[PDB]
Amino acid sequence: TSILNLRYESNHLIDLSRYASKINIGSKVNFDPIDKNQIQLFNLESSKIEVILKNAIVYNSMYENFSTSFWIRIPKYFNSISLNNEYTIINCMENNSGWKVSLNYGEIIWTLQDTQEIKQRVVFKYSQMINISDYINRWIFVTITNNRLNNSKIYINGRLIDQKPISNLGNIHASNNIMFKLDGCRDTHRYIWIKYFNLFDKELNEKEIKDLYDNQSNSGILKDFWGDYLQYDKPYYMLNLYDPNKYVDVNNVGIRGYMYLKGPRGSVMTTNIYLNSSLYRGTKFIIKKYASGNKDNIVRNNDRVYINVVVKNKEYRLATNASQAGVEKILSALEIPDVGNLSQVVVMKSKNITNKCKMNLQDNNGNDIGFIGFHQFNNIAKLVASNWYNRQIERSSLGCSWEFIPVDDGWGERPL
Repeated sequence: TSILNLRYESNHLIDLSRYASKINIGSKVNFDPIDKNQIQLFNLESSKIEVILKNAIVYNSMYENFSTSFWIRIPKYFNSISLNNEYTIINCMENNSGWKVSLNYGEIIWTLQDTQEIKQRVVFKYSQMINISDYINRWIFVTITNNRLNNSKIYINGRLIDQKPISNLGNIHASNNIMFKLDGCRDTHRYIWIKYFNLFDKELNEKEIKDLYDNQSNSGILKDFWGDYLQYDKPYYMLNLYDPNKYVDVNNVGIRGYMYLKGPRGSVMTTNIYLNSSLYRGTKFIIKKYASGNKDNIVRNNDRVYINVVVKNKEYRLATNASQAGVEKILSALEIPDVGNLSQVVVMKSKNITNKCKMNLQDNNGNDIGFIGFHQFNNIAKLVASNWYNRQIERSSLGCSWEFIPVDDGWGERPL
């Protein structure tokens, strides 16, 4: 229903809409090999994508409503040179009329301007002085709607963020093309990841925006902390949403030892720019395939897997003896050769509807032992598998919600 539906098809970035508007790709544009719909634009003249709109959809009106949506992953701002430096990323301004998307330290901006030098801006602001952010360097769904009779609105992940009146604006005559390119950015190392760009010839309503968000989420695939597809054979630092201030560690290797959540997570910072919780802490987890019939390494919603834990640059197996006394089965890191008949098969979950990563442990008969979470024993938060979690969800809907964090250049932290 969109008038512009930019998607990487066969082996080309094209417009799937009935208009099939022309796309020109610069020589320095990078496409994520795992999913070429994810596009990286650098702060280079050559890193750009230009869309030549069909004449029928070029915006030139005082009354027609329109909306745009796309996902974006913005690297954390590292230098003061980024303070007070708004730079355009998506431009559809002809002379001095039209619309554009721009960024600045801690914000995403939408700007509209008519042919009479009258303009309005709607802004989404996010902090870099926060323990754990839902926005910094993570895939965010942006939706901007425009009703010529009243206001322009910006939504983030389906929720209304800001709205401003635009009824005072007259005729808006946008450009014949849309330029995706970093313009006016003084940070030479700056870049952005963007995907699923769409243009709509109407003001989308809350329901439509919500459905759009859910559909483009690819809910059948698990995602890492940054929002990318969760993968097999990839080391990840663990984060438990119930207590974000702790990280995973191992008391000792073996069935007589155990995995647990440990103390203060570090802190990372750059004076007056950012102050966040350290994300590269604790023993890393590596997800291993249970069945090898599927060649790709993407972890999907009901995949059975094994969880390997890295301790002193050596891999061990997450497992437990379900024969233990109580409901809460304390988890241990086992020598892979000696796992024996211990319960170790994990069913990954990304939705039941969507939810953060969940791991449901099962015994070798395929019977549920419980979602992996943690429980306090002698003042220590030990990792456990517990059917209590499953039951609690079985009745309405946590200590069993996890985030898998891989090292990413958009975060900047130095591991080890």
